[PDB]
Amino acid sequence: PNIIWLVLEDISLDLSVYGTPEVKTPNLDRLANEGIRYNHAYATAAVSTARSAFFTGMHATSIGAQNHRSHLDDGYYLPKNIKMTSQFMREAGYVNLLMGPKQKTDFNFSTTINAFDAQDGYSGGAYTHAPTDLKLLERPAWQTYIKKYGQPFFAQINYSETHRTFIADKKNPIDPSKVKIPSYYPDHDITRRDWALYLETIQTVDQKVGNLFSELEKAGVLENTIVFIFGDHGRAMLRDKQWLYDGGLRVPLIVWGKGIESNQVNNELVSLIDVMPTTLDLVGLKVPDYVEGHIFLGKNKQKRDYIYAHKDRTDETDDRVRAVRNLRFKYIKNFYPEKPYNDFNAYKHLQYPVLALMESMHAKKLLTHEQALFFAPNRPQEELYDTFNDPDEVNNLALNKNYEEQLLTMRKELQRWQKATNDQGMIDETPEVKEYWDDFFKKHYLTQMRLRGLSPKITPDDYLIFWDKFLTEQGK
Amino acid sequence: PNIIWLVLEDISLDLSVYGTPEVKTPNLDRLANEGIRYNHAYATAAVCSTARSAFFTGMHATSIGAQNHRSHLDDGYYLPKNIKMTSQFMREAGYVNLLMGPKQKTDFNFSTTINAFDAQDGYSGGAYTHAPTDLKLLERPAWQTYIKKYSGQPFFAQINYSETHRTFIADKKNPIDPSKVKIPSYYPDHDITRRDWALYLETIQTVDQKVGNLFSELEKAGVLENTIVFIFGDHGRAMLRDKQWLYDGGLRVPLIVWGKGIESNQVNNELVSLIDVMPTTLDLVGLKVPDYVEGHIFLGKNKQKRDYIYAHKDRTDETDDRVRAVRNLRFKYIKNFYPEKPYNDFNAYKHLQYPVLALMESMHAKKLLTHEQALFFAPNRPQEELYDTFNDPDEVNNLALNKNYEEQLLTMRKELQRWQKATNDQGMIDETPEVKEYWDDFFKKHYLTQMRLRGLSPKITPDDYLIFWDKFLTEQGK
Ligand SMILES: OC[C@H]1O[C@@H](O)[C@H](O)[C@@H](O)[C@H]1O
Ligand SMILES: [Ca+2]
Ligand SMILES: [Ca+2]
Repeated sequence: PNIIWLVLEDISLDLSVYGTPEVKTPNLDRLANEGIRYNHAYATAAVSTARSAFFTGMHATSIGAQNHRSHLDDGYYLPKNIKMTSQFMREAGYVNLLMGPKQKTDFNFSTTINAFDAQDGYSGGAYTHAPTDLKLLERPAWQTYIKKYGQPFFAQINYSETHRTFIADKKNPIDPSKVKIPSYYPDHDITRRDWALYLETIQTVDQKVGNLFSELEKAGVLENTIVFIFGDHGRAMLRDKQWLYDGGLRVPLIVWGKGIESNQVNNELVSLIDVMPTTLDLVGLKVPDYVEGHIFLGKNKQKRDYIYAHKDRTDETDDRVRAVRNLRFKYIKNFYPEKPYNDFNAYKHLQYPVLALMESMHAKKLLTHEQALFFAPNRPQEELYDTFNDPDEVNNLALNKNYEEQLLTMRKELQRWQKATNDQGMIDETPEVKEYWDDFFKKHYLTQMRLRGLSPKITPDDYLIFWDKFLTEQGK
Repeated sequence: PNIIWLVLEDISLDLSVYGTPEVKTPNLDRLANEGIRYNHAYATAAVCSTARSAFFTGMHATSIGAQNHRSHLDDGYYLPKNIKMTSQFMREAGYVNLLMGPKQKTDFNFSTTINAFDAQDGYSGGAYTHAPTDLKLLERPAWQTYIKKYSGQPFFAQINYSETHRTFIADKKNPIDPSKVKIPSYYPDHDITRRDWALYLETIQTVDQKVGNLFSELEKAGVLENTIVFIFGDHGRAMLRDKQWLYDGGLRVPLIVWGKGIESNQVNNELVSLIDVMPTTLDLVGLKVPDYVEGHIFLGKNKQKRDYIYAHKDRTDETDDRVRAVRNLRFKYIKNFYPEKPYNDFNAYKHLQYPVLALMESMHAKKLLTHEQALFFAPNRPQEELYDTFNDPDEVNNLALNKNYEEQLLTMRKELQRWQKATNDQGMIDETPEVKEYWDDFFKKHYLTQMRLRGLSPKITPDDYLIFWDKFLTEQGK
């Protein structure tokens, strides 16, 4: 059986098959309907940390890759006991292909063995989405596989969508007045225009996914292939990506193809570190005891009580956050409660129009209570949400005595997990490394800003003048 | 006769002898009364390098290509061979030239192939730290060299103090009450403004004590009887609408002449530009002033009166601009060549060292500025500004659109164009992208760096910055 991991960038449960208004995702909805659709799939982090984790079946904090980005060129290697997905598939006789327009691995470590056997051939900043005519199968990775090999393939296929910059879809343009907006962003034309383009970027990648499956079926390789389709983490919106709310962690996960019964919906807890062990099992390999991920499909399935996630340094922004989630409750511990949520991060300021919208509205005291939570000068050390009653996780139960028992249960589960995994995010990075990235990113802001002809100290209201023009040029 | 140029940094007419309440400047007041005090001396620019390149040569910086603060530090651009430094004239006359005072900087926007000074004590960007008033300038290597190797010759000494550049320093012998300082109308009548202002005045008192110490040293050295001293600031005070700008706050400076042959109790109300100090010094020592020199001789038998003073503002650090001013005894004309740029164009120096800039950004957002204070915060500028400094000394009522002053407006506008043609104003020629992008990055870096060092976001809101500024000021002592 061939294996495909089709990885989408920065996307929440915003497909039409997941109940999202307005967006057209016919190809992905059809794959979901023809296989198993997972409603409770969670990444283990919300930015390199998500992909270092799911390529190894280990939380990035367990292998020292918690810091986005880190260990790029300092002689830090994967510990000998930790094998990459493709080392396992190689043993089983697979040839490993790196495909898709991206061509990146985003590991927070180096390797001494190749992650893939063939690829098309640093990925920071804003992405530009190429046209939907990309013939992925006529690129060097797939060309190499067909001409030099028998053997089955394991193929990771990375799409650039739905990363910023968002791209308009004029075949089926979206009405900003009709999209569904989480309660923690302002119901404002700036928000809805940015959000319409996010969903049009999902429509764009849906077309490309349709085009890929038409290429594969004309290859004759679909009959003996299982495809995992999943986001690496939630959508590129202000309180989603980087953070440990469901907007940042919950991702689409569809399992499709060889032997997979159709029209199934799964509501069990799945963490993205579960994809490697499940792939191993599907290919008839034993999962070594060290792997933290669970097998989630088939006779060897192993159910989860909880999923876990971390937030440590992101770009220049230093933080220390951990999450624990069962089916109902989200528990979040901020280890640095004195740091604001809105701690300076060039990426967010540079690419997110809604951040300027909310700093403008916050200064005028125009935010709702839910929207202003993110703009407090400090954080409570613990957050607890009843996601059944509060899916937008805006009502923190952690000081509510009515939930203290659940609070203590998950607090203690966090400690056990950290002890059991020897959480490396609990050790400080060196000053050298922190100051390097501070210098890397604080410069990134002032220059990309000056390039836009803007002052680094630009007021939110002036930035908003620029963003309204940015969005119009985008086409919304 | 010996000549001293005693140069104070960043100071307006904020001495007690000029009428400033609360500040105590007895030493500088005594010298004023014992000499000639000038009420209408103007720098040709409002930052250090362009004002100092100007007065050390007697030429407007725009006339010699030195108009961009900072420029030409290391590019093989030298002074035109026809333009001599003050010390080249002194040397011909037989002076030895000495660079004294805690500074030890020349701040030229050009390199030289001949040393500006014969002896010195041994880049002056950022914030300064004012040393204690126990400085013994004559025990430092420039004066020690002079007396050891150059006895028999008169000296020309330029004595640069660090005051009253930021960072301001408290004076605990005579601390100033912030509720009693006089604040111009274009700054908010606020506790932040007044505390920053008291510290500024207390810095004047600190350098005043140092001037009395220098003159007590000089008297003991037995050299004062054969010396003429020019005491002048290089440009006006380090406040938001003063330094860098062509209003009277950034251009008008104390000027005192004192010493041999200078009769006391004299007050002078004639227009004087700092490019006048060189030729007047040359004439005081018996040198003819070459015809090329733009400065006027303002003292003695060869006094040549001024109809106008001029001033320029081109690039200042990273902030590109192009402004010219013309002033007679009454009217100020100012032409903004880039009227689409705001006054508050980003300048890392201002945002980093000026608490009132954050104050006013916060009050502007809340619509708390008065009309006068809010003028600086417009999104663009009128191309011409005209002020009747007799009726409007704070220069806040722009008459350029008033029909009743069109005759004056066009007179001064034509005079500017005349001057630029006459002097071949080098600031009308754009700098290369390489230069502008070197400095934009040098200073854009500085800002984020110092903010992060301070523990602040480079995007910090004005109100959050005010919390920091309140602690900064308290830690300063006010
Ligand atoms: O950081 C650069 C700054 O350095 C100061 O010392 C100077 O007086 C300012 O005008 C500005 O150039
Ligand atoms: Ca991603
Ligand atoms: Ca100065």
